Amino acid sequence: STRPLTLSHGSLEHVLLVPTASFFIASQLQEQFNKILPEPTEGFAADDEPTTPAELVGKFLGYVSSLVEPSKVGQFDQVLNLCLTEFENCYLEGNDIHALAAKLLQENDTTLVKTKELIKNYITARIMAKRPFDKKSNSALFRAVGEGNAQLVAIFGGQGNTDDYFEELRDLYQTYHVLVGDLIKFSAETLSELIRTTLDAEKVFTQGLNILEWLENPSNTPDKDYLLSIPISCPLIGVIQLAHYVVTAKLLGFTPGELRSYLKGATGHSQGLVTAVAIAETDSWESFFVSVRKAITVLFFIGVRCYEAYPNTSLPPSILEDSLENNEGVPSPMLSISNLTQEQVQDYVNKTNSHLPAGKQVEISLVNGAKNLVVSGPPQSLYGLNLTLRKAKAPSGLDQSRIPFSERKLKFSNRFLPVASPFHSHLLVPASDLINKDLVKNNVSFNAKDIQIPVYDTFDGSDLRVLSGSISERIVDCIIRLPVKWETTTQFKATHILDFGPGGASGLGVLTHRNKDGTGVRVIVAGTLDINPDDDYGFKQEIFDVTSNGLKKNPNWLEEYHPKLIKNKSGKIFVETKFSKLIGRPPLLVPGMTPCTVSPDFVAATTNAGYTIELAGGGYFSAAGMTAAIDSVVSQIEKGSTFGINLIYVNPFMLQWGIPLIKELRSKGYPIQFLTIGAGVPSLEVASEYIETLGLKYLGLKPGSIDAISQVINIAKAHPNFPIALQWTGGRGGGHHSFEDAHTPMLQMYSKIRRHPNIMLIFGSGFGSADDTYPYLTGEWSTKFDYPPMPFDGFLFGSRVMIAKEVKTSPDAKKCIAACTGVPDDKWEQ
Amino acid sequence: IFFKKDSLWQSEHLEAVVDQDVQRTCILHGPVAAQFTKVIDEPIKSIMDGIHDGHIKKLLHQYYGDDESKIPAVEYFGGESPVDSEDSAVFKATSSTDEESWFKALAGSEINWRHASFLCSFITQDKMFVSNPIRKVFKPSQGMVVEISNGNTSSKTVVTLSEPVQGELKPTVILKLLKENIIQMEMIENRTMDGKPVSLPLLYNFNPDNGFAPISEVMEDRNQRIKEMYWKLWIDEPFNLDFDPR
Ligand SMILES: Cc1cc2nc3c(=O)[nH]c(=O)nc-3n(C[C@H](O)[C@H](O)[C@H](O)COP(=O)(O)O)c2cc1C
Repeated sequence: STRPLTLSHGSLEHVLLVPTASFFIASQLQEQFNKILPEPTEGFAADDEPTTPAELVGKFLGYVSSLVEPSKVGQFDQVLNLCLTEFENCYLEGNDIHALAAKLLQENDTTLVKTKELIKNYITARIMAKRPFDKKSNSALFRAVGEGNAQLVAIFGGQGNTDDYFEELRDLYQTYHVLVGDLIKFSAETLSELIRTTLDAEKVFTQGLNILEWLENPSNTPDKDYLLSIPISCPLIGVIQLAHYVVTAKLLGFTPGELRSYLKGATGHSQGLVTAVAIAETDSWESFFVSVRKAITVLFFIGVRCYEAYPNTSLPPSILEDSLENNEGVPSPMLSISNLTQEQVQDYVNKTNSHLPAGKQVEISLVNGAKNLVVSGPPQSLYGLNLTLRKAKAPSGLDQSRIPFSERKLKFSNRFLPVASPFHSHLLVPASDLINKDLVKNNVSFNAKDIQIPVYDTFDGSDLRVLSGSISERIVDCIIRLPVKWETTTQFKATHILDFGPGGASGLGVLTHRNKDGTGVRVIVAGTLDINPDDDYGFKQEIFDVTSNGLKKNPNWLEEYHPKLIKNKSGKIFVETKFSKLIGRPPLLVPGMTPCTVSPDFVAATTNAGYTIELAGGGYFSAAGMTAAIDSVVSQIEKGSTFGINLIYVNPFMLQWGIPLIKELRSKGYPIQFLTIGAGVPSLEVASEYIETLGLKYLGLKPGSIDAISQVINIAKAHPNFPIALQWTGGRGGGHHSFEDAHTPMLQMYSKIRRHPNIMLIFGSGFGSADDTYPYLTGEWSTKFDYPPMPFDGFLFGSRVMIAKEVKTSPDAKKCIAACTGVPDDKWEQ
Repeated sequence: IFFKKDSLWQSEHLEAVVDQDVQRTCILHGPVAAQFTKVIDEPIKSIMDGIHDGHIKKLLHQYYGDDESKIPAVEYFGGESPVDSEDSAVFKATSSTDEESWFKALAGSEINWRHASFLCSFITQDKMFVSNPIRKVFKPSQGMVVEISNGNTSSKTVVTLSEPVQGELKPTVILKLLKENIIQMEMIENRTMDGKPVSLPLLYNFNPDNGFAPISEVMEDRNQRIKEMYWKLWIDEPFNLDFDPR
């Protein structure tokens, strides 16, 4: 016995079958919410108004839950439980709210602010209804971890990720108040206690540290220049991370020990490392805050003592002017050098340190990646370095494509970090000893036995537990002065990583992802709910997703593109790559060459040798002269053989008859398997025409540089089911050659190419044996460059084949080609 | 323009150069790939097979402990796009049944004459590449039922499609195997003068050594076989094509 009760926001409505027993109070709260709900606007663009029936119901739940007091059993509670259970079984199809919120963002015209307003409403409604998440969630990720199919590691971001970081803490307070608002006030009172506890804290906290006051009332919130000041910022980022951990534990419905047991290890970047060891030691909900008070204490002291040793000083307004008027950061005690190796930067900082005295010398603080360093020191000295770096860099808007690869001007970026302390520099050394007297004061020490999962040190990469000496001494030594060797510490084998630190999608999660792209390991930003468009790293939803969309694995290149072998019925052994699978012939091809592969007799011989060769159009001028050539190939080849055609893009007259001719031969059905476009990559419209009109099997393209490769990738994306041979060649190739290095453009694009399954990535140039080609089939050729292996689907041979029997090169030419000594890959650019 | 135009053909035809002197001519060649061009007139097949084997031998050593047996066998290796088991099966084609899904269901999982004959988008008429008629015929629509007999044993497998012939439903297509490498798409006509249906053998050779397009249509006396069929339907004489048109 249930009467219908309908609630609407203009055109969109929801209905709940309210039992006639509880209909009066429900229908009373119906007109109440309907007069709270503002008038419907066209597009529902304005804030504080639902766009979807999920968001409407959410607002209703939130409005009801506001009127509910959890202490007193009211007549609002039974209708709350009825409309909450109605939402759940109508919208949450078993899945977590975060996944639904993600589908709303992906599908509907809902803004991210509306989604955060829906999720806080649902969580609020769930808490006042007296329905905690006591049940252990069926989150695909953790299900796979429990079954042993996955391994998790939890990383913790540090300082300088973002400047506007407080708006993360605000967002967590506003959204998940009912979950973390106990931790936030506990941290607040812990800081307040540590201020008047410490002798000289009240001195540095000029505008206080009443965090709860600034969270509750945004107007009161001080300027960001006070907020980035380390004594405040350090522990507060600490609180942000712990709040992200709790949110995770609560939504999953685990204890902080249970979640810690799911993890196979955890580590942090700089002052995230402290959160890691605090999270490593937590066991129950009750003994959670003993670990938190430890973390808060240590983060407060390092922040106070570092600031007291080296506080930020008045900077000359001329220097601030000069850095701003060159599109560079405001000076700060850390500078990020992207796209330069450790040795280059070490040289330039050695040059800088030469002139400067010992007290102001700058040193490399963080080694984030191979080509991503952060140097720390006095912001005046770091400016004095920034000047040296601005000499070497060419303008960002300079075309070096026509210059030989090694004569180009090395181009990089250098931007000042949003941080207010020289971490991992000799400047913070004096503080070291002071922090240990304060750490022993509060008796905030970590025991090896208390730590259950391994925590990795930031300097040497080794486990924290194994340290025979004081763990608190070493973790302080690491954060303040010891440099971070990030790729040393992150060398653990793990199927998934969880980024908790600040930064959202700008923080530590995405930096690790870039620094181990293609080793299979997935990175999930556990901080913020969002949609990654490339889906090359996950967001919160993927932790709490219960469908197969949870346990998404990132491609591992070595294993997904592992070169195989296969045998035919006849018992002939083929090399089995992406390419060979399609063509059903060995994954080698001889590419169109004028005038060597213009001879129909050569093309025919090579085809009948059980390999793939392209009829070069370059030696042909008329539809007739090419047609007579092809029909001389067709006569000679075996029945059900095929051969390709190599049309040059830059010769428009060649294309204007060549393209229609092929179209006529394919509409009649000649054995033209594929078309290569040499010297140039066609426009998206012209390439589309060639695909969808000439009725080939696949299409070969020969990109000359990065811009070409990008254009190829676009064309492949535009035709996902049509196979596209990418015939990459370096500048070291025979014939018409570009200036590009053979290797570097593939290091810089292998990732972006392989994300499109229809690109059949063929390496070419400088190949004539198996020994020199093996490492590019295996993938190991990238190991010399410090990358994961990058296997290639096939190989083209251009020069090697020109001294064959069947090529019409004159014997004395063949003798002259032989007599050439040749030079290895390092020398060719002479 | 005079100096530079048409500057390549000379090396191939040293007879049409001033002294038959190659040192005048322009020969395109890669500096790096010049380290391996040392043996002249080496046969095209000798070089290519020599590179491929040089690959196979290494892969076998590194990933199979030099044991050839460990290599996975197939019917034929080819015609697999780089986008990505029951014996006596039945399939009922609607107006809405998917094209790909329908063909994957017909073919089955195991790589065999069926797999080729239902997924090979092309076939080879002589040297020519004509669109696959077997994917045209088993394009799904109302009425047709597809029975598969011995479906888990390729060699004996026989697919029968049946359609509604005058309200009642009779077999139209019997695609089966003759001698090992011969596919008979026995196309049957029931609507005849005497009720005795006329069977058109659309023979096709099956070469697994051509992984790309292993299905070729038989064209020798293929006109004669369509003639024999149209001699049964139309003519009521005994079949003979040795009569002068004149
Ligand atoms: C004589 C000669 C002619 C060539 N002609 C063409 C051509 O017409 N079109 C084209 O795209 N590439 C042409 N190339 C480049 C090859 O297709 C291939 O990209 C290159 O030879 C591979 O480098 P390698 O020669 O060092 O092996 C030619 C190369 C040579 C040596």
